[PDB]
This record gives sequence, C-alpha cells and structure tokens, in this order.
Amino acid sequence: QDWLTFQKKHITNTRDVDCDNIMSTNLFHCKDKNTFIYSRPEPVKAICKGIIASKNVLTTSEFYLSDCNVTSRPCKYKLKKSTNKFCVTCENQAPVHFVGVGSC
Repeated sequence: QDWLTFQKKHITNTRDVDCDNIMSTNLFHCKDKNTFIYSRPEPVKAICKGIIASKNVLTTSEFYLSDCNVTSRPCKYKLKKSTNKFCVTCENQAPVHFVGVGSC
C-alpha cells in the first residue's frame, strides 16, 4: 500500500527466511504464499524511479527471491529460492505492491 509496508512484507535481510515463524505473524496470518526479495532497499526502490501515477513494472534486472509456499500442512512452509525478475506496482517513485514473479 506504501513503500514502508512493501519493505515489511517483501524485503529480507536473509535469503533463508524462517517461513514457519514469519508466516504465522499477524502481517502474513498463515496465508498460502509470500515472496521476499533479498536486497538492500535502494536497488528495489530504484525500479520505480521517475514513475508517478501507479503503473506495474517488470524489473530490468533479476533479484534473489525467497518464496514461502504452504505445504499440505496448514501454516507450514517450504522455502523456495530462485533468481528472477519480478513485477511491482510503482507509485510516486517507490514499490507499493508485489505483483508476481517473472512477469506482470
């Protein structure tokens, strides 16, 4: 919804996210999936530089991604690490929503 919450929800300081811990907090509330970007914030924010009106954008570069994907057991997750481009919603020069991996 804004850059601060995008960072809380999607930027990680470790590739090896502890899915079964973080996914069970109220922010994620055991949802089926979340993608985290292992990056300093500035390379991520730069994706949206100059973009004002909300527009979905596919990264030029690839990033280290860490997906928490629910297993057959409720609120228990497999961590799946990948290198890919991703699509964000850019608004006023910062990512405000994570759209999806690989494509807009």
